[PDB]
Amino acid sequence: SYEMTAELDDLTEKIRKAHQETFPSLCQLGKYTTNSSADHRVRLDLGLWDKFSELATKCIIKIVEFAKRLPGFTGLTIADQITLLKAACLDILILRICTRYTPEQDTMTFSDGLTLNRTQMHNAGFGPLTDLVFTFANQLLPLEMDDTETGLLSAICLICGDRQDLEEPTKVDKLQEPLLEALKIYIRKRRPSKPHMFPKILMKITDLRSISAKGAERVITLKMEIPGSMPPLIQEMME
Amino acid sequence: SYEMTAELDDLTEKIRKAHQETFPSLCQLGKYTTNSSADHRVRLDLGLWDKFSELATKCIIKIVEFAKRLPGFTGLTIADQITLLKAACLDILILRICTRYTPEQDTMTFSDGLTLNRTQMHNAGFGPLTDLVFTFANQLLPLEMDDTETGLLSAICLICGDRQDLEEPTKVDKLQEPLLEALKIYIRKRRPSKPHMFPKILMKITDLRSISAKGAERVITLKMEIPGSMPPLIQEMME
Amino acid sequence: RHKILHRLLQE
Amino acid sequence: HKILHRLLQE
Ligand SMILES: O=C(O)c1ccc(NC(=O)c2ccc3cccc(-c4ccccc4)c3c2)cc1
Ligand SMILES: O=C(O)c1ccc(NC(=O)c2ccc3cccc(-c4ccccc4)c3c2)cc1
Repeated sequence: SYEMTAELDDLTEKIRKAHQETFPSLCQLGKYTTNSSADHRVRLDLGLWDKFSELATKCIIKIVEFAKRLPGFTGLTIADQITLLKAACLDILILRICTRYTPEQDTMTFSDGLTLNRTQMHNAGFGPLTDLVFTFANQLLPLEMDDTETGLLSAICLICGDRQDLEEPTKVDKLQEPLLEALKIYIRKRRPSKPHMFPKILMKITDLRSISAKGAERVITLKMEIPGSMPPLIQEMME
Repeated sequence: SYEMTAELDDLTEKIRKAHQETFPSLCQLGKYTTNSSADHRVRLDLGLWDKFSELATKCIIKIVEFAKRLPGFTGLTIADQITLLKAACLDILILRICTRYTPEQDTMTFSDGLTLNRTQMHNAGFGPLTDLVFTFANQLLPLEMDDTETGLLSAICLICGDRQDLEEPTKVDKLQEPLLEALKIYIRKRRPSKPHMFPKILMKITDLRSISAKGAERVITLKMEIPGSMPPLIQEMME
Repeated sequence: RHKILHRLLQE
Repeated sequence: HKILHRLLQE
C-alpha cells in the first residue's frame, strides 16, 4: 500500500509548513466585504486598486519569504534567486488568489479577509483577465488540492532551471528534482484511487504560464491607468 | 494480454503515424535557401512573409488533418473541435517549427524544404519574438524527442479540457488522460535510464503556452504592420 | 465569418 | 533592484 520515503517526507513537510506559514488558509480568515463599485464593472476603481496593489505588494513579500524557506534556494547566488523569483512571481500570485475562490459566492479572499466578487476583482485591476483567472479558479476546485500540494506546486514553479540568464541552472534542476518526486509520491498517498492525478495537477503550471504571460501585459497597461506609479516591488518583479 | 497495455500501444501508434504522415522529418527534407534579407534584420520582408504565411497555412491544414486522426476527436462537438483547434493551433505551430531547427547553421526548415536563418525568420514575421522561439528550440534538442513523443505532446496540447468556451470540458478532459499515460509509458520505454524525463518533456508545454501567448500578441502587431490581410485560415485560427 | 476551417473539418 | 537585494540578503 506504500513504502518508506523518509527524507522525502521530511522535505515535503518543510514545504507544507513553509507554505501555510506564509499563506493563511481560506477557512482561517476573518472575511469582510466592501460596497465600492460592487454593482457594475468599470475601467479601474482607484479605491479598490489602492488596497489591491498593497495586498499584492504584501503577498509578494510572503512569496519571497516562502522561497527562502525552500531548501537550497538560499544556496543559489543572489542573481539566480532574483531570476527565479522574477519569473515565477506572477505565476504564484495567480495560484494563491485562485485557491481563495469561493464557488458559491463567486468571490476571492485576500490575507486580510477582504473578499471581492468577480466584478470587484475586475475593477481592482483584473480587466479583461477577470473571466480567465476566475475560470482557472473553478478548474482547481475539482482537484481538491491541499496546502501540501499547493506548496509543492508553487515550489516546482519557482525552482525551474529553464529560466533565462541563470548562472547555475543545473544546481537549480537538482533542487527541483526531489520536489517533483515528492509531489508524485504525496499524491499517490493522499489518493489511492484516481491515479492520473500527478500529471493533471502538474501541468496546471502550464495553465499558470498562459495567464502569467497575458498577466504581464495587463501590468503594463495598468501603469497607463494609475494615479501615480507602480509599487516599487511590483515593478522590480515585472521588468 | 493485459488490456490497458494493449489499448495504449494502439493509441501510441495511431498518434505517431498521424504525426509522421502529417509532418515530414528534418532528415527526410530536401533543404534549400534564399537570399532575401538574410544578412541584416528589418521590420518586415514582404517577400518572406508571403512565403512563410503560405507554408504556415499549409501546416495548419496539416495540423487539422492530424486532429481528425486523434482517437475520439471527431467524437467531440463541432464547436469544441473548432475551439480546440483555434486554441492549440499556435502551440503546435511553435512546436512543429522548433523540431525543424538546425543548431550548426542556426536555421529552421519548413515542409517544402525552405531553410531560413534566425534573421530571415525575424524578417518573415517573428519580429521581437524571434530569439524566444529559437531559445526554446535549443532547449528541445537535449531531449531528442521522436515522432511519438512530439506527436503525443501535440495531442496533449490539442486535447486540453481547460480551454475556454468548451461545451463538454469533462469529455475532452477524460480524453486527454489516456494520452498522458501513453506519454509516460513511452518515455519510460525509451529512456529507462533517465527516470524523471516524463515531467521534463511533459512540461515543455509550459514553454509552448508562454510563447503562444506572446505569439498571439505578436500576430496582432503584425496585423497592422502588413500591407494586406493575413491568409484567411490564419485569420480564423487567431480569432 | 470565415468558412474555411469547417470545410477542412468536414474533409 | 533595491528591494529584492535587501529582502534576499536578509
Ligand atoms: O493573499 C493575498 O492577500 C493575496 C493573494 C494573491 C494576490 N495576487 C495578485 O496580486 C495577483 C493575482 C493575479 C493577477 C493576475 C494578473 C495580473 C496581476 C497583477 C499583478 C501586479 C499588479 C497588477 C496586476 C495579478 C495579481 C494578492 C494578494
Ligand atoms: O513545416 C511547415 O510547413 C511549418 C512548420 C511550422 C510553422 N510554424 C509557424 O507558422 C509558426 C511558428 C511559430 C510562431 C510563433 C509566433 C507567431 C507565429 C505566427 C503564426 C501565424 C502568423 C504569424 C506569426 C508563429 C508561426 C509553419 C510552417
